Amino acid sequence: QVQLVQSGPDVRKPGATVKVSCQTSGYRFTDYEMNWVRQAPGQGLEWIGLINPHSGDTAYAQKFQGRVTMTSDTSDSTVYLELSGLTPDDTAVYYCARSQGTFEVYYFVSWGQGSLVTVSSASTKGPSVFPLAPSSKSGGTAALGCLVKDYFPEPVTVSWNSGALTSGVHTFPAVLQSSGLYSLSSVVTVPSSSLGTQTYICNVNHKPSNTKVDKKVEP
Amino acid sequence: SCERQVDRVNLKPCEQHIMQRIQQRCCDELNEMENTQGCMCEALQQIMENQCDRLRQMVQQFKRELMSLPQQCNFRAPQRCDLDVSGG
Amino acid sequence: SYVLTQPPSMSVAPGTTASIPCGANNIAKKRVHWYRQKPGQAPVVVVSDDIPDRFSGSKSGDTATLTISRVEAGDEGDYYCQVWDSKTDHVVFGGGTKVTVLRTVAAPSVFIFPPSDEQLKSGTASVVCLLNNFYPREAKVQWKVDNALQSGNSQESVTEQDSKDSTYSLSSTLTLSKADYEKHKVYACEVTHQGLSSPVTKSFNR
Repeated sequence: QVQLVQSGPDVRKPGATVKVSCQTSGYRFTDYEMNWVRQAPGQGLEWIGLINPHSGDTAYAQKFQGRVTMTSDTSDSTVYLELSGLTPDDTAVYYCARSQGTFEVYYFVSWGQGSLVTVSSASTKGPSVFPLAPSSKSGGTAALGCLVKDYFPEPVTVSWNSGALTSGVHTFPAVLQSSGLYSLSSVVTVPSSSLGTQTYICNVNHKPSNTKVDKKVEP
Repeated sequence: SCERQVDRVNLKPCEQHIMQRIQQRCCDELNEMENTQGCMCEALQQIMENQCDRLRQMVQQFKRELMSLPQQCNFRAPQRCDLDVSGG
Repeated sequence: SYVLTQPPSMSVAPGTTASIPCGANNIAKKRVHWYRQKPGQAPVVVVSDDIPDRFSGSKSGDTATLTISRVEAGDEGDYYCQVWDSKTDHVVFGGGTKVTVLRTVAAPSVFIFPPSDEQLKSGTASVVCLLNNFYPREAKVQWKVDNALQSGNSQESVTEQDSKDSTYSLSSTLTLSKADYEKHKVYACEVTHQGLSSPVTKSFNR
């Protein structure tokens, strides 16, 4: 089971330096080269560079030459990405990919979870969770959800009943408010007989500012 | 560098392996120097350059055996290696 | 500077065959691998260059094409073609190709949510209207308080196509202060969609 685990989302000021980690397990380290790929919030995949833990050789893209530094630590089987001189265009989710191939074949088989680093001079603000109470009854099914508002930066994760409720869940993409703070709403459709089921919980998590809120929804 | 140390190593015993399968001397020369699964791409590319440069249906058979050369010498095959250069 | 060109988007009828081109200079000589990335997830390789599946690669001539046999609802997402350039020792990714599975028209399941009393303690009040499962994506939401149309106080976001239902969802939130919310206590949201003969409106009076 090849597992690639990355660091949490990071917020760095413009012009600063960010370091992204990629923990590897399940396969023999220093036996397969590893690559870093970044993806803008709405754009496609972009290759950053390459690292070989066995030799320490680093192959970077022409665009990123001089700004990116890659290090590997065989003691803990990790690969690090370090981007210097952060510009506002660098805000993106950064993926680490394990490469399996010999000679001409070169492809990625075990992508990482990704790290959403946000380059901004603003201060992180925690979200506020307000329940959306369902109604009793057209009136097909019985939809309900949570509302997280006034949060920054982007990365926020919403799960229902600690992952028990995954059918009918709709976590809408965040929308930019007039104040400059992100806000999204997550909704779920459940059978009208809500008395039989135990409870429904927002289980929101904002890794910046360490905001973890579990809120129930009731009429 | 890889190209600096490729001159010191005499790859000629490794080039002798052509048509032998289509000994340990090749791996004995291959260990030196600083070939910790590195610069093997240069060494493998040099063998292709020396014997049957470019692409005859017999260099293709030689290509397959070259890729297996690290395995029989207790080494991992290069991850990024382009044995064939068309040049046009 | 090896450039891989991919179509920005593609729409494929369900049950048919799909072909996503990937065009570079002499891409046949190179090794082409295709990755499928679901929204909010890391990309997953569907075909690679060394059990049969619906995904396959031909790689003939200047363009390499990925074929998905019997396109189903779960095939939606962004597909990327990647190769390893030898003349520059660079890994290059193609442009995003958003694949959308065609579907029949579906009427939205409109839902209206009054502001929570916990939010009422604060200074702002939010009214949310939910459209659960509708197709196509095109839909317009109009916010009316009492009977006057509200403009500039509502913003909406739309989800991508569902993996199973191949449908979209839209949520329009109405942000108002606690002196606007107390007045105009008749809140109504009206929506119009191609799957609805007449606009459907839902309202609450509290």
